Amino acid sequence: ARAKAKTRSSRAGLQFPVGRVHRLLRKGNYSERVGAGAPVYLAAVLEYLTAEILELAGNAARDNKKTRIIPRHLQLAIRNDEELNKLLGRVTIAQGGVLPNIQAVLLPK
Amino acid sequence: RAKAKTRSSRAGLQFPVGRVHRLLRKGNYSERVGAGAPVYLAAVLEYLTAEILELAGNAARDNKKTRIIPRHLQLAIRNDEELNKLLGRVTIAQGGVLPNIQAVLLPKK
Amino acid sequence: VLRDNIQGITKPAIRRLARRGGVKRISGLIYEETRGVLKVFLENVIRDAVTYTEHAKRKTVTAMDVVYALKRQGRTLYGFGG
Amino acid sequence: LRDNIQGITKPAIRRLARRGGVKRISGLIYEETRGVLKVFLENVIRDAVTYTEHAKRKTVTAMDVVYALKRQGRTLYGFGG
Amino acid sequence: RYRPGTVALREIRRYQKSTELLIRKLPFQRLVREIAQDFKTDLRFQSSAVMALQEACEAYLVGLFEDTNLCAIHAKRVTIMPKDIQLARRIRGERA
Amino acid sequence: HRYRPGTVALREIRRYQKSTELLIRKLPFQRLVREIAQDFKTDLRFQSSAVMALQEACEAYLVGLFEDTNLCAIHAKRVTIMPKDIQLARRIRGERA
Amino acid sequence: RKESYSIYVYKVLKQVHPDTGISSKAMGIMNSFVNDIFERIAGEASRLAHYNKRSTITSREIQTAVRLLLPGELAKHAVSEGTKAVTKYTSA
Amino acid sequence: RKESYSIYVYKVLKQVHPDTGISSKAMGIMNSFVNDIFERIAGEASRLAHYNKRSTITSREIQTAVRLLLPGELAKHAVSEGTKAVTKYTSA
DNA sequence: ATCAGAATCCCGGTGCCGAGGCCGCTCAATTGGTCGTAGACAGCTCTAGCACCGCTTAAACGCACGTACGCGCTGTCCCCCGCGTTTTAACCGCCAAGGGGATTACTCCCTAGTCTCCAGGCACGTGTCAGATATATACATCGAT
DNA sequence: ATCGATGTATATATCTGACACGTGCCTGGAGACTAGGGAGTAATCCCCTTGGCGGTTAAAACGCGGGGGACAGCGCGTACGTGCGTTTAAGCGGTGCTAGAGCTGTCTACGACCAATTGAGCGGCCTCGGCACCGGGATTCTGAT
Repeated sequence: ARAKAKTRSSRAGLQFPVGRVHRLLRKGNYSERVGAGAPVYLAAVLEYLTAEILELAGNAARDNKKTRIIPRHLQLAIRNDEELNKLLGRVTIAQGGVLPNIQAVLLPK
Repeated sequence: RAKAKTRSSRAGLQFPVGRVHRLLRKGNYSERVGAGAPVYLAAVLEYLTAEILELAGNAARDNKKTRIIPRHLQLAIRNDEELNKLLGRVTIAQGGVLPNIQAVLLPKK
Repeated sequence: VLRDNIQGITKPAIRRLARRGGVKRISGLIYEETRGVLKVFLENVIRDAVTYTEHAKRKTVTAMDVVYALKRQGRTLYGFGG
Repeated sequence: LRDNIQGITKPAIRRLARRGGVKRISGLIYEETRGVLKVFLENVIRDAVTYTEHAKRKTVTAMDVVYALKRQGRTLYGFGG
Repeated sequence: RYRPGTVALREIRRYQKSTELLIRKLPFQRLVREIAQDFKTDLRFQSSAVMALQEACEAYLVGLFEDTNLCAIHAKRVTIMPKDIQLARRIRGERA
Repeated sequence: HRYRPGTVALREIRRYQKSTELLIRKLPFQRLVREIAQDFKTDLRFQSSAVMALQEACEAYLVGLFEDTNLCAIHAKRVTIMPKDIQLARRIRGERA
Repeated sequence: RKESYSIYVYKVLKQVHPDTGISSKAMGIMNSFVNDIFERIAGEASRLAHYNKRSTITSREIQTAVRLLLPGELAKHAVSEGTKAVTKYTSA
Repeated sequence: RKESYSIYVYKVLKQVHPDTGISSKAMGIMNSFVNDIFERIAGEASRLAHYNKRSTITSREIQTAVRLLLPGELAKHAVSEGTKAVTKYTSA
């Protein structure tokens, strides 16, 4: 009889769903065929990026003394990080606000 | 079996309907392609080609030339508002620039 | 049915937007120029969104239509995809 | 090998500025222009070499450069064939 | 009575801390419905669609004002003028 | 019959906006491209058309940048382009310093 | 053996300018333009089919992609050309 | 059945910040970010397969697409994570 | 206005090399038949988008007044342009070598497709606690003295 | 400095509505097996990239004088900011109603697939005309007078 089912996410040591990513790759018209390791690699990359953003946003929330992450903390995390800002440069975070910035020449004498 | 006709001749076009259909099938664009999609795409491509070629030929004639060179294509594209809007982020190799000097730099009197 | 709605973008609202942009002093001619710029931007986004709505045989513009219209203008928007 | 950025000479930069319509050029412009061109070239060449390495090739082709420019929103016409 | 500029700096600090929408909702909704009449008649709108349009428009205008402020400071001014907006939009590649 | 300053510059602007040839010498640019590419992969070969395409893209990019820099200089009531003008133009474009 | 659009571009040129020729470098520019526009329209049509949960790209998707990608009066004439071509094709 | 990434994003947040919660609006932002990055990597990998006349998307295409899209130090660590995951998966 | 001299335009003659035409052949487009399912159309559910009313109160509006700032003008000096002379290196052609890109053939192992099974992940429900609001109050900041 | 007005920062309590956890089931993911074709690998060939050398001439580099452009300082007048009293309409809560979005079922037209055929398009060869280059006369333009 069948062995106990083991999720491909658990095999690869991941939190993000490998099977769902595989299904999305197969149905997106990206190619005729999808290799076995492509969903694993993609899920790992997506999980890593999510972890980086969540860590920066959690730090921004803690500095604000808040225990919840809101879009403002995500915007602060993205705009204050050079690489994340470079990756998400053309993106608008809804209710994210702006970085507080005043030109020096505009400051009082 | 009848005398075979090209689909371009049926649609009254100079651009190849069959090649466009094959490029749409090879493309990874959709699972299926309708019968009128290659005809429509070929007609649109032919119309755009004719527009650019007419403008470039006018530019060449205005220079007393009988052969279109990349310079004439650049002059045609940059002098037409719609084509300039469509080809805004495009660099024509060996095309040059539009003659344009800021009026403030012109000699006084 | 609707007329002169661009005036609804009042001078204090434009001032608030410029304050968020860090502007200190604002010329009086800025307000009409800003209204024109906003109208052009909105016209382009709404045109693409309505094209998406018409393609789907729908009579209602959804947030996904607006998101796709923005996406195709190089202005990706987060937070409205679900 | 070594000091190649100085091969982009002052008269060459003046020619490029003249085609851009510039009438008068400050003396500090040449170094700034050299830095700008170096950054642009580094980005494009990095992308093109990634494309070359993926194909397991040792030779950079014009198609690699065209793809690298295309993915930076700098589409180039006249080298695709 | 505060000197000119103190209240402006306080307003800048206040509006750069917050994240709420700075344009009133009903006038913007009326503007959106008026603009869309030229493309299709009897068009309905999801409320989230109008909210998405407002978020996009306000972000676009705030970014434009940042660039305009840079252009104004380049000409040794503290006041933004229409020519600053025109220069910023021209350098961005936007339609005049 | 010495020409006044700015006359020869205007003549050069006319001449170089009328023409389409490349304005950077090919052999120094090729050396620059090979030197830059060495930092990503060693023992790299280049097709001649690849270097030609790179040079075309580079010259086009720099000419467009000089146009935007000229506009920035005219905005500040000057006729001379300065590094601050290039920096402002690149900043408004959204390019990285 | 490398396929291109040179023979159809030349046919179109002879239709619009009978006495005018074209150099090889300009032909390369034209081939790049045709390929670029084809890719733009096909990508937009594929996205439109994906958005509406359809598996077929038809002339309706091409028409909508043209209306999305071409500016102003270019879109109107291109749409008219496509409709006329399809009408002629289906009648024959 | 409206699928999303909220449960996996929540697990990742609990891994990196066990004390910290997230509002639903910020979760929507996270879902949009994940979808966007998926689209970018998948599109680049598809273009890479088409450029080399291949019909399969493998982990090489994903790695090259990540190298093309992610900047600087982000690309290095993402490549490390993907390689580690593939190696672990290949060993069951 | 004048007039000398450099730069440019025009008109003609020569030559060369690239565009354009012709021919063989092969392989991609066409035709005809079959069949499976995508999507077009009709019908029903019930969500949500629109219209309207009344109240409240915050925001917008209009006016007055002061001064901060934009802009024009002038003076200074330095740093860019124009030009002549010396140096240097790009470019062209010619020759050699070998590296690696493209192609073909062979094999096998990796992925799609089908079927069965089951446990993950999503709609529904609900409680409790994070942050907003309220109030009091310290306190740093502006600004004229 | 210095005190006053005041918007802002800090401390504590209340509550409410949104987040975090629990449950059922169903529908998407996993395991097993087979076929076949995509891709990896080895050998081959020939083309195209790299290296070297000599000359010769155009371009780059350098130096120098000067004038014009950048920049600082000052004056002035007007246009913007700030504050206050009035008015306008945005926001909110509630109700009613219907357009239309979403889902399901049926069925047929349409697009994939396959095999055979042929003509369109490709690659190679050849030639002759468009374009470039040169030289000399005419016109323009610039700068000092």
